[PDB]
Amino acid sequence: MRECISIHVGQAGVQIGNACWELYCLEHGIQPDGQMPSDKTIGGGDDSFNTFFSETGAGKHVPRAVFVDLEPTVIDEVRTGTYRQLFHPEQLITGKEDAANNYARGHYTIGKEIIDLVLDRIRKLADQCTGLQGFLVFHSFGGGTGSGFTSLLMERLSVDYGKKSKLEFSIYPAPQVSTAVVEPYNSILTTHTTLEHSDCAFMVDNEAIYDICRRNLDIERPTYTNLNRLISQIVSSITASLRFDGALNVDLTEFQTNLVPYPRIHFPLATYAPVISAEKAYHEQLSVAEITNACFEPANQMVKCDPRHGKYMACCLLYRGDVVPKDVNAAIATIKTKRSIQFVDWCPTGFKVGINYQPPTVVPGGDLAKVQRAVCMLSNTTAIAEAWARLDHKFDLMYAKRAFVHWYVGEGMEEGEFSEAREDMAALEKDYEEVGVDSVEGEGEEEGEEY
Amino acid sequence: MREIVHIQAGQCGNQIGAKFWEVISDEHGIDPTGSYHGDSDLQLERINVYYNEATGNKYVPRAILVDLEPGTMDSVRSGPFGQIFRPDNFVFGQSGAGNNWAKGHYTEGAELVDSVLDVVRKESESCDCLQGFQLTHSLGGGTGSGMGTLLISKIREEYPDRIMNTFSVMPSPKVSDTVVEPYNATLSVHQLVENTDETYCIDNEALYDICFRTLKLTTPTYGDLNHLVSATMSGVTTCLRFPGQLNADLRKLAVNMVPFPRLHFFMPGFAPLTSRGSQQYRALTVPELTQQMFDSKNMMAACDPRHGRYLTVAAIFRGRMSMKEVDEQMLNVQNKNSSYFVEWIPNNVKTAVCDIPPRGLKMSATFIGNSTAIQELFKRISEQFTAMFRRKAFLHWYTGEGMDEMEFTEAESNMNDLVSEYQQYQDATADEQ
Amino acid sequence: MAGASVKVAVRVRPFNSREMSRDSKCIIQMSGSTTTIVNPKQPKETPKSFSFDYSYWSHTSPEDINYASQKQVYRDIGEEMLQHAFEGYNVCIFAYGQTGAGKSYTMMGKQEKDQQGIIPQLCEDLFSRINDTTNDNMSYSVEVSYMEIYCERVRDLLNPKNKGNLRVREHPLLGPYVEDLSKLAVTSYNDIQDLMDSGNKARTVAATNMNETSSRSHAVFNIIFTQKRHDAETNITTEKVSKISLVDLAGSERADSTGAKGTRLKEGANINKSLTTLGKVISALAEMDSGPNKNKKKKKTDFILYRDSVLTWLLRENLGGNSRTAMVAALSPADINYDETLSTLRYADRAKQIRCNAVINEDPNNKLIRELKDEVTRLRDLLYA
Ligand SMILES: CC(=O)O[C@H]1C(=O)[C@@]2(C)[C@H]([C@H](OC(=O)c3ccccc3)[C@]3(O)C[C@H](OC(=O)[C@H](O)[C@@H](NC(=O)c4ccccc4)c4ccccc4)C(C)=C1C3(C)C)[C@]1(OC(C)=O)CO[C@@H]1C[C@@H]2O
Ligand SMILES: Nc1nc2c(ncn2[C@@H]2O[C@H](COP(=O)(O)OP(=O)(O)OP(=O)(O)O)[C@@H](O)[C@H]2O)c(=O)[nH]1
Ligand SMILES: Nc1ncnc2c1ncn2[C@@H]1O[C@H](COP(=O)(O)OP(=O)(O)NP(=O)(O)O)[C@@H](O)[C@H]1O
Ligand SMILES: Nc1nc2c(ncn2[C@@H]2O[C@H](COP(=O)(O)OP(=O)(O)O)[C@@H](O)[C@H]2O)c(=O)[nH]1
Ligand SMILES: [Mg+2]
Repeated sequence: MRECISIHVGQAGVQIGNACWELYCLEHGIQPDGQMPSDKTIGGGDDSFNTFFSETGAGKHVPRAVFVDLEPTVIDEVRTGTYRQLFHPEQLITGKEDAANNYARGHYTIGKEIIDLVLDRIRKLADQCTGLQGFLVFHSFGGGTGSGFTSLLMERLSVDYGKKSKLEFSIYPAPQVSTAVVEPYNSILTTHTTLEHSDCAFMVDNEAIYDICRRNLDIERPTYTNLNRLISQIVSSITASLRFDGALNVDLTEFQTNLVPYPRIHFPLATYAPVISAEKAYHEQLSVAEITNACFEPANQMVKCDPRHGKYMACCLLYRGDVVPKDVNAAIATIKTKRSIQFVDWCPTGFKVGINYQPPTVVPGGDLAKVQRAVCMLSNTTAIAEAWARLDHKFDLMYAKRAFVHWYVGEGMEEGEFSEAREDMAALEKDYEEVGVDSVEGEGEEEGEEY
Repeated sequence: MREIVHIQAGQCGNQIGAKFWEVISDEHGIDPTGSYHGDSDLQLERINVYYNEATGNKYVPRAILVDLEPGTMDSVRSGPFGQIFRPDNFVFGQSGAGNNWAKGHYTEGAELVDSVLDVVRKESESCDCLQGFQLTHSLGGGTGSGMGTLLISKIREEYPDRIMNTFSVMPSPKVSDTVVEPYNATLSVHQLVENTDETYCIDNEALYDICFRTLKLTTPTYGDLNHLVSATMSGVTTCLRFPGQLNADLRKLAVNMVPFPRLHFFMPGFAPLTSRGSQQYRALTVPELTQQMFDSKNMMAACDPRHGRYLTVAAIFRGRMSMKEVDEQMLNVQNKNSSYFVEWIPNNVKTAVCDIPPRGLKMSATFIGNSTAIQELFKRISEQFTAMFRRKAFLHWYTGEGMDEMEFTEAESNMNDLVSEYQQYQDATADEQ
Repeated sequence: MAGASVKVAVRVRPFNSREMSRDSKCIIQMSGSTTTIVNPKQPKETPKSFSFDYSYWSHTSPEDINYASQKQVYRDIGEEMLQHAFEGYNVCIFAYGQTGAGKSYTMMGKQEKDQQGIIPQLCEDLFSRINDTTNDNMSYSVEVSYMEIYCERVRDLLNPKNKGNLRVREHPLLGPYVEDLSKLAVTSYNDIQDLMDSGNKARTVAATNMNETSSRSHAVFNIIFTQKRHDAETNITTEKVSKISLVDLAGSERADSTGAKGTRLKEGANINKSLTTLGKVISALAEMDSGPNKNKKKKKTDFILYRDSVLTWLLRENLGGNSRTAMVAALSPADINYDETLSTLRYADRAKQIRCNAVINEDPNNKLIRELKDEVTRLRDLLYA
């Protein structure tokens, strides 16, 4: 009916995929082995929702996903894990060496020798769908595979399919902490394909999520599992409108129509308001106004950037649970009166709204409290440029002396591509500065004459 | 499937290899007879990295043992793990080099190198997808330095895309067990600078210092030093064998650690070390591991890292731990000691985490540092080498085997350039002139 | 020692038969010391632009104005560098380009021997100047050698033996050199032509998508030049010795262009590594030249680093020391071959990058209106005064 393929590339993509599919199976009542006894108990229903799962004759459901990597280590955990029977055996590993934090080994040399098989599997999966909505690629900047192979795959998909949407959920490098020394080269080289081919890319930062976990959930020593669970909640709130009934429904194309003003500024931030532990779930009302206010707090952003240093071009709110429209209108009206939050003068409306009835679920063994209301906010703003500028500086400090460059050219990339891109990133930074400027005073010269 | 071929030449390399295979066999639960008697399931998942499968569920390692005297082969065969190795890989001759580099690389080794290369090719062709090689040896001796450099040269010529490693025991400043050591160390470093992707520098003096001070041993012996080095060797390649939350192959360490092709001399380290009878006082946590790991007195290179600057650092953790703690601790180490890190690399600490810790340690970590202080070692060797070369101390033993004096000079020049290149990225500012 | 005065030159060739057959378009435009190039697929945003110390327009063959004639480029480079050579210091020429751009041409010239490249003009002036200058109280000696660098291995061309690898060495006083490298004496430029043709027949070449014949290795043609004096005394001595290194660089490579696997990618990777090292050393030499010239405080020794690749290692005497360097980069005029020209300009932009900019003029009607208003203002002044 309304199908979406999820493509996971790299260790970060595969692990976020594990979290996402755990959440989906818990949400629709599918056992880890693919069976759904709840339908047999009910005697018939549409629980086998076609947004994510495909049904066979025997009642087994297979997800619509394509996992990709170059290290067998990550996928072999899944092939012998709890969900070994859920997925199709076609997991698409390259039983060879990894790209090894080298964008080149993942777009020019080892990146081939696996792209054709991936595209064939995607072709089969897409043929199974009877009217597709779009794609959801999960990857991570910095990694060699998640940069190079993501770029190659997006190029081929854009050639083959063209008109279908393509969304990203990516882990941008943090301002301070990182787990690699050659990260900036990979990020800058990736930005071109992130820009030209993708239709709407969301970014998150591990440092911000660590701070959120420390402050809200009182977890002093979080690990990647908690971050992955949070990102999974975000994606579920994004896609909830396709699956469950609601008063106001928002399709994937409505996000794009309402959220991107111009083709080159499709980089919004995401936020999730009621992140609260079970112990603190009491002592609080968690009304609609409270969560709407919390969504705009600068401390709750999932990217280390201050919204107060820029302007909000557009916003989109997706509500889940026991929510009524009048409270939503009251909250939006309250937000519009504050002076700390600034809106560009050429978007007087600046709000999109969606309401869904199904409340969020709770993962057993998780750390999020059970709540009646929730909201996910997607904001297209100009603050994000600041983050790019920081990373930009780091790039220069390594490219003046040509550090770590012989590895990249040893695999098939002319020293030129490095600068040909830096320039592309600089052009993008120029546009964000240009769009946020207020319209020039009385933009059409001067008026006032005879009548 | 990432297969590693292991080679070892000379007395020192043979002894270290024996201890290393005993350690790895314990890790994967292989009996001395070669059968598997382990408990967990993950041990057989990646056994093919280091072992080949025989008929009756028996495993045999990929060791290749080389020497020019049969004494050490006899010692290794008559040992606790003598029968695990393949008999056809024991390559040896007679009338060894005798601390003479020329005998090892130009005269005697030229006869055995063909057989050794034949065995290496036979072992390598059977692998599914070879990743790299290894070589344990000592530079102060004849057979080790000579045959090791010759093997490295030939193998690098034959297989040019794979990763070559080496664990070399450098000559020490003070403790000396040979007199003609500097010639062998120099004429060798000349080849190691060219034909290797990573070299880890070991020194007896640092290991003795660790045993006397940290472990508090009263009678250290060579078994202990081999133990330390073997622990480090096992720690380096962990992510190929066991799963984890952030993997790092040999090639990733190669890419992240080396800024320029000729700067690949590393200082290794391992934590923790409770010295026994003091475990109950020391609480084992990630900050404690990071504290002990960066200490100047824990290194095995006999160089003070405080006299230079860290070009790059890598930390591989093994255990169950939180990633926030690791990232925060590395950031704190970088900030608090900002004087000792180069300024034109914005972040210079690679991190990796593996899930399966060693036999009886809740947590462990291994360290691979790359700093300019290592130059001191080369400088010291030069300060000896020329002192013996101005008056031609022991030269006739070398020229008698066919080696023109020019070869000696072409090398003192190469190592001196290495010291100069490291000295460039050492000053903590560069402006004005 | 002498200042590392590096000369950056670029030259555009005309159309070939295939390009003329197609309805191709010229994209390089020059003005002063700046060259600009456009995209056929992206004609909206802007042209890219570069600046070099010399820009040479050999596009239009019958053109009479601002034509970069071969005698002109020889006067620009070869005459001054031969003058430097006769002072006893080393000289190096680097030829760079991609199949088509027009490298060989600039190095050799046409076959009818009517318009001569750098090599014939330099060699004939060297020979002729000497033949019309030598006397009883002087002697001159000239020798030639020819080698190639392939996969970081040195191979000989003049010697017809089995092409085994040779071994680089480092004589303590004379610097790097190669054992068993054939060296021959020459008398006139016909001998150099014979040896050059014989060596060029032995070079390794492979076919690719771009061209059926593409250089897979660098080449070095060394001319050893020695002057000996016979003073009015029993002590007869060599005044000084100088070397001329004419060097052919293989073009930069991209799998996005040569899709071959196996040995072909490996050769391209090694070529790119060598090119990067060469650019790294060359730019550092220019910085070394520039620093003390500006502030008088030489930057210590910035100890340049050559022991990184065999190409820069063998040529240590020619880049460094008392020597001069000059580089010419060929560019092709097809609108189809965009990114080849872009990469060539980008890699040529190194080695004392020159500041480049654009100009852009204004609507002609507005300029005419402004001129008329200025004239009216002057006349109103012609009225006021
Ligand atoms: C607390 C406890 O249970 O006892 C420890 C112990 O006291 C300490 C001191 C151990 C002990 O090590 C030494 O005493 C030692 C002596 C000479 C040279 C090196 C070490 C130990 O022997 C070492 C031994 O370590 C292991 O078993 C590891 O798995 C280690 N493998 C081996 O030591 C080994 C040696 C030969 C054959 C097979 C295995 C290892 C570590 C990393 C990667 C691979 C393997 C352990 C737990 C201890 C004792 C027994 C006291 C230490 O060693 C290691 C490698 O763990 C020394 O520094 C650590 C810190 C430990 O706290
Ligand atoms: N949020 C989150 N980030 C992760 C996770 N795992 C890895 N990352 C990030 O991913 C980055 C490493 O890039 P990866 O894409 O995982 O590298 P790879 O997929 O193994 O590909 P290669 O670089 O070629 O090895 C690190 O900087 C991490 O910050 C995860 O589970 N959750
Ligand atoms: N400036 C020029 N004026 C006139 N003809 C030229 C010019 N440059 C090149 N040519 C000619 O046009 C053709 C282009 O040169 P060509 O032999 O294709 O060099 P190339 O293939 O670019 N060399 P290379 O870069 O080493 O691969 C040849 O026939 C030249 O003689
Ligand atoms: N770490 C360590 N070093 C050793 C050992 N045995 C010898 N050495 C060192 O090796 C040097 C002599 O090298 P040697 O083994 O004779 O070289 P070979 O003769 O070619 O094998 C001495 O200076 C010792 O410091 C050992 O068991 N462990
Ligand atoms: Mg990877």
